Amino acid sequence: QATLARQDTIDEGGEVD
Amino acid sequence: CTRFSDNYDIKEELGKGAFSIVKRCVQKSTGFEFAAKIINTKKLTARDFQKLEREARICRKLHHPNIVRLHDSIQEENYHYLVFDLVTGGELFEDIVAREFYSEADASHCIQQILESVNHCHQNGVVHRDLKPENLLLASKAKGAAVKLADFGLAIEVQGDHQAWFGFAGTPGYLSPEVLKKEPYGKSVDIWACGVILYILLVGYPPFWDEDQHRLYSQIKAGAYDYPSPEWDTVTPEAKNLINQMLTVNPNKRITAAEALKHPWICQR
Ligand SMILES: Nc1ncnc2c1ncn2[C@@H]1O[C@H](COP(=O)(O)OP(N)(=O)O)[C@@H](O)[C@H]1O
Ligand SMILES: [Mg+2]
Repeated sequence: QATLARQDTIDEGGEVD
Repeated sequence: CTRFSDNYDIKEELGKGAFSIVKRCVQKSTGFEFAAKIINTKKLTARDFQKLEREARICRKLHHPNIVRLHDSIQEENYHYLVFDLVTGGELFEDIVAREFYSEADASHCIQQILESVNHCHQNGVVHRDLKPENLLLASKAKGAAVKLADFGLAIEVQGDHQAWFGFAGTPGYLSPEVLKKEPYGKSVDIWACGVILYILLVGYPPFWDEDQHRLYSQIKAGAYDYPSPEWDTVTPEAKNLINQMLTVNPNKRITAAEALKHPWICQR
């Protein structure tokens, strides 16, 4: 079942102007 | 330069991010304590450098009791230091797991503080993009403790309600639908993450969860969550109503920070 756990941050970028 | 090593004595371990080691430190001239977010710069591209200065710039713009204050930003030949006001109550994450969940009163009070902090960001033209319990720190350490919004490593500037494609960044379980759909987004993403947080506060597990990450994202995009008995039996309908407005898949229909701080469950006290 669902368990509250630490999740790492991600930044795959791809920002479009 | 050598400004940090000369003016600060590094101490103990406090926490870690994906690229950060945070340690307690003492300003030598005053004996005042701080938190030193240390970052190896030898490893970083020019983009990561610009993200680092961006974080510093945004933190400075923000002055609020429930937002971590930046005391100094120092560069050395191989490392960069962001000296913040120390907050010694640990991550909100640690407290939730220790207590399993919060009563509706503790949850309401806690989420109110979170909302006041993110509302501040939004009114100051900032979207955090990374609301989650491990980026929310507790002031007092135990009970009634003030919550402080931290980690602006992904925060960016937006003005008003206009939404654009600011890239694919955040934390899986907390990501909003519009980001995962690669649609233009804005401030409303923070409220989604708050809805996720509030849900976690009330029963101690996330509303969107799966072993397969692809499926998790499917779930998030479809706004596929529920309130399983018996956990949510004793929880008030109005509490659930607040969450539903926050976890509204369409951001233009999504409740704002401002009009969430009005909500009865938060304000009917
Ligand atoms: N001001 C602070 N006081 C005490 N501990 C702190 C702190 N700021 C950050 N920390 C701890 O260090 C961890 C990482 O800090 P963070 O600002 O999120 O770095 P990041 N962007 O790499 O994720 C936090 O999760 C927290 O546990
Ligand atoms: Mg963090």
